[PDB]
Amino acid sequence: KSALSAVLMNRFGDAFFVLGLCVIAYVFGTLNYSTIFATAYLINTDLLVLIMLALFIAAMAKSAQFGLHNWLTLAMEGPTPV
Amino acid sequence: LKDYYYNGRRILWEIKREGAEKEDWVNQMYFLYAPSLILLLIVMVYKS
Amino acid sequence: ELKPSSAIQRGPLNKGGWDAPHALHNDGAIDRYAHWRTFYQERFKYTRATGKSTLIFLVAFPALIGYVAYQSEGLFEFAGKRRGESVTTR
Amino acid sequence: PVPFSAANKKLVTSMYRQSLKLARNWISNRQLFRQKAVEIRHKFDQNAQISNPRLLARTLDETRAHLYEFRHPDPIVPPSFPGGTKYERNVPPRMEKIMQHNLYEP
Amino acid sequence: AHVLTKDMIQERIVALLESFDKVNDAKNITATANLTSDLGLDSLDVVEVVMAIEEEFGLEIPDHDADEIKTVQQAIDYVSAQPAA
Amino acid sequence: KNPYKKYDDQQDRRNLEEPLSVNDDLYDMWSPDRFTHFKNQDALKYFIGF
Ligand SMILES: CCCCCCCCCCCCCCCCCC(=O)OC[C@H](COP(=O)(O)OCCN)OC(=O)CCCCCCCCCCCCCCCCC
Repeated sequence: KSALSAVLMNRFGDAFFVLGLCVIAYVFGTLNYSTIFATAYLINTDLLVLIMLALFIAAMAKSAQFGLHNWLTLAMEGPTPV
Repeated sequence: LKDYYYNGRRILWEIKREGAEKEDWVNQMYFLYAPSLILLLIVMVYKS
Repeated sequence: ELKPSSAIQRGPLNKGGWDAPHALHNDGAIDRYAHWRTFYQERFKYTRATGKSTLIFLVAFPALIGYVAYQSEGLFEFAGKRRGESVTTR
Repeated sequence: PVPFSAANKKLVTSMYRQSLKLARNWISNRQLFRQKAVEIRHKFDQNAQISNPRLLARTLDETRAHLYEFRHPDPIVPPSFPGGTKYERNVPPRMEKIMQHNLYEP
Repeated sequence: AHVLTKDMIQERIVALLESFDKVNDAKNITATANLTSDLGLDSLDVVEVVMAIEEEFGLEIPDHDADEIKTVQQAIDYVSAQPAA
Repeated sequence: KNPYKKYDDQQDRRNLEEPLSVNDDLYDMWSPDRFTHFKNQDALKYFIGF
């Protein structure tokens, strides 16, 4: 049940990263870091807020901030070196 | 003869236990289904 | 005086094969439970809870997602964008 | 609800096992704990001479409610036991021969 | 590792009851001694020694199994029943 | 259910022929965790309070 909780929190974040990744490939037309960062300063700010909001909800899910933070301490059922 | 083979194989040549055996399907699935599927892979890769 | 004919000699019908021994102890409670769950629709009746869920999932939710879908047809392009450029067509 | 008897004995012994175990996980120190446990014992020693059923049941469910207020979030469990963390790590599989279902292949 | 025996449980419970104050004597203690009658313990002192015995063996007892161990031999057999030490 | 009573399946905490409830899988062992130390309305208040 603890592995279930961990994966479904991470999958909540995975869904918001799929949203953000669809907007990445829509706005810039590519996924490469080099092309997106070369044209990032030109793009509209509202799009930029929407993208980084979705990617931050992904990062907030895996890097365990308050919105879903339980699964770290519900991952002590796995052993010590894990 | 088919019933006398397989019923005796389930309850108990009968009184052996070896590994080498060919189920009825493995003749025309490893030697026709599998190479035609590898042939489908090879023609998709070079047709690309 | 009308009986089907004497030259029939009809015999019993088997399904044939090997008596596979029971790999499962069936539970009476689990079988009655699952038979009640799969055939739920023949004992379903409308109540206030049914009316609430039937209102909200068959009528209210399609109307809400409908209004949202028809308002937002040609609003948004984000395809190539700039600062100070509106993205809504309207 | 009843004077000196085996069922009242079972109830009061169960409540005393509780109050000791319940006090056990609040307190980290040994010294403060064993002081407190001697006090708890003195509370049970001051009672247990009550004759009527009325005041007996009154103090009984009053100390049951007093026992309910001091409940702890995680009781100290030994790990190999059903509250614990070692519970059901490798439960050994029961020795079973293979049941077969097909006349023809395994 | 560390595996107990029967005599280990014996000399743990005997030394345990030798530590306890409200016993009658430190000399009348046997394997077959009743905690209630032979040791002179109350209805509630047998519970305190069941608490100390369950803390001492590191094991947890439900209420249905705690009252049943009236004599010391029943306690030794019961504590030897479990795999945990 | 208490864990120390002997069941048929210790992991399910369920005897062999025991009638299964109206909406069983919310009352399963595989169900939610279902905390018992706070009343849920109270815990709602404490969470929103912090
Ligand atoms: C900038 C904005 C910041 C926003 C921050 C606020 C975010 C709050 C939203 C949190 C949402 C968390 C993700 C919800 C899905 C997580 C599913 C899950 O983790 O299920 C866990 C559950 C087992 O957990 P449990 O049994 O309780 O404990 C086990 C430990 N022994 O596993 C199971 O029991 C499996 C069966 C239940 C699975 C869930 C079924 C219902 C799913 C509902 C999803 C709702 C999604 C939309 C949420 C809207 C929130 C507003």
